[PDB]
Amino acid sequence: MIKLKNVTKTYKMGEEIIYALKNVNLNIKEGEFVSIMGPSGSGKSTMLNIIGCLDKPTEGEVYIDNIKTNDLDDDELTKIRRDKIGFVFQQFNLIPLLTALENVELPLIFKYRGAMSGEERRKRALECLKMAELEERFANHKPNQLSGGQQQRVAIARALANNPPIILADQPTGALDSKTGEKIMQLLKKLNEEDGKTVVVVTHDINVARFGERIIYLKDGEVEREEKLRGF
Amino acid sequence: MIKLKNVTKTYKMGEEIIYALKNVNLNIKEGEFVSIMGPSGSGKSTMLNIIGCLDKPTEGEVYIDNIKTNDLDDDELTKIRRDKIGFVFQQFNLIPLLTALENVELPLIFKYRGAMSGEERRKRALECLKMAELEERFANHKPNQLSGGQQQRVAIARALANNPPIILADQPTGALDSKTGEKIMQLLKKLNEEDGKTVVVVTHDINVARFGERIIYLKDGEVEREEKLR
Ligand SMILES: Nc1ncnc2c1ncn2[C@@H]1O[C@H](COP(=O)(O)OP(=O)(O)OP(=O)(O)O)[C@@H](O)[C@H]1O
Ligand SMILES: Nc1ncnc2c1ncn2[C@@H]1O[C@H](COP(=O)(O)OP(=O)(O)OP(=O)(O)O)[C@@H](O)[C@H]1O
Ligand code: NA
Ligand code: NA
Repeated sequence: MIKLKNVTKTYKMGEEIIYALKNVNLNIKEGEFVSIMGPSGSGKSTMLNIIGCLDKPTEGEVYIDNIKTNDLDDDELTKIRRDKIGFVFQQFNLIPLLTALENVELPLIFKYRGAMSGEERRKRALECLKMAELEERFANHKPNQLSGGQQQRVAIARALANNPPIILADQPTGALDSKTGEKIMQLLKKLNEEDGKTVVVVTHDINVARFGERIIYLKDGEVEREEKLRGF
Repeated sequence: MIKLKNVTKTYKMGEEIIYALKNVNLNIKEGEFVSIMGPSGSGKSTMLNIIGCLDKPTEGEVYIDNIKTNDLDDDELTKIRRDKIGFVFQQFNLIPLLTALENVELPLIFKYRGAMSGEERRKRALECLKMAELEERFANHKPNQLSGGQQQRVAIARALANNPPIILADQPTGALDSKTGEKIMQLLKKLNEEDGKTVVVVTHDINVARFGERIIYLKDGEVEREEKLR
């Protein structure tokens, strides 16, 4: 479902060439729940961004659902992202002037081909907010009228909106108390197991990582090692 | 050192009233290390913002270093924040066009004690980035050229810059791996014990909270309970 083939991501800082990722190889099967851990700065978000078609590798190849994405243009990558990917940003990236509900309705409307009635919109968006454990009374608040954890739940609800087959979550529980985070992880488990969604979670929380069937550890831009939490 | 007296913070949403904090009472002594925990939305940041003079209570009173902040004008409040408090934001709030180093230096330029030379300012700023465990090689990166955890460390270094007596950290380890977070907590322990700094940390991580002398738990805008540790 997701394949990174000899992926390198570099940045040129002055006269020095920096490696965010260096020759990484990764294959994630359809319906797999994979966790990604590693030191601050090890390359986790760069990896998730590349998998999410939000960034292109400097070298190497990327395949999402068998399609080589690394040579597609801006327009084309957008269609793939919208159809196949639900992305939970670490920084949330909510639109300031839209309410929590409107923020969730965005990717629903961008993906959906026809004309969706306001009633199906509100309804579906609400389902997403409920799955993301955010109380209905907060649906009307703008991002700046919400707490960090409430904002994180809006970010999670938005990733679910387009019912994408792939869910990429960058530290989805970072701003949540352990009880709320646990419900979020149970949601991801349910979508993965019952719905066959491919789930990839970047996290600094071992308890969160343990919901995966594999934990990939990065170190200095490279896959240092892997952990199989299931037999093979 | 910090006192919240019957503090309420309300928001008017339409015709509805929302109590971010409702009649909270809090007394933090000088040199105390206190942790604040509670469910998402319980009122932790509102509390820290009020203590940090970044927001005013709707009702109740606030005292910092024995000074009542309630009716101080904006310049008086800016003055208190600058001398008394080092604030680590949850969202970081770094200036996009300034490098990591420049972001840390900014507070030094507007510290109304005396006047630091350009060399002294830079040197103090590097010391702060080092205490915050950020490698020297990242000092020239702008916020957008840094990872989430690297940005968090710049935010922490900036809070340390004016060597304030009070440090307010809003989930200071949220974007850090446990190893780096542990060093940050060891730094706060060091500044608290060796330097007598008053430290208040809001966190969702119990391991982080356990560095405090006590842990204050919020629930629905109210202090639910307190738990002494040592
Ligand atoms: N401008 C506002 N208008 C309305 N409600 C607000 C506003 N700012 C904050 N709130 C509300 O006050 C309470 C929240 O915030 P605080 O920001 O104090 O939460 P926290 O306790 O810090 O939680 P989190 O762990 O989710 O960051 C929330 O329930 C939130 O919805
Ligand atoms: N635009 C950029 N220019 C230069 N270096 C960059 C840029 N974006 C990211 N990096 C670097 O690539 C590596 C980082 O990021 P990533 O953002 O992939 O880290 P992470 O592994 O997700 O870490 P964190 O836990 O801190 O979030 C870091 O060392 C970082 O400084
Ligand atoms: Na990151
Ligand atoms: Na908060």
